Amino acid sequence: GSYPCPCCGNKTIDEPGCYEICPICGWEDDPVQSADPDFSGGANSPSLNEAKRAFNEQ
Amino acid sequence: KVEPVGNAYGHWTKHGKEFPEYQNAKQYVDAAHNFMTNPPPGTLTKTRPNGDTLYYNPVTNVFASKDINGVPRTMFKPEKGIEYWNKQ
Ligand SMILES: [Fe+2]
Repeated sequence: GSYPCPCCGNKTIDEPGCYEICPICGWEDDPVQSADPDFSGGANSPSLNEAKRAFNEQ
Repeated sequence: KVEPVGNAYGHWTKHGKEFPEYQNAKQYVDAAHNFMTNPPPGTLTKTRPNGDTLYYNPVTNVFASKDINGVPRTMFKPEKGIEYWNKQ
């Protein structure tokens, strides 16, 4: 529980890049999608940048 | 390390629609374990720096990963298919 979620930035991740699902924003911590934030269609349907944009409105 | 029952239920909520042959999170986790223990022909594998193993079968489009002790991390069907695999 002490790494930032790559989407919402809150400290919810235990092992980074190991597909944990953030309980705040729902982002699955996929390392392909954090290494390429415009890549949609990995563990998450949206890209990381799409998910951050949506979450920051929420 | 994330609590395993919550990890399994969270992944089933997120990815269950991709596996309509399964009805509950236990069947989903069983299937992920079975996939990585008895990988069907054509299942490709990679190792990550922390000892996790990754699995991907292009025929079924099923990706899964487990830690060095066999505890599953995730199982899903990437929309990008093999392109997702070739990115790692
Ligand atoms: Fe998050």
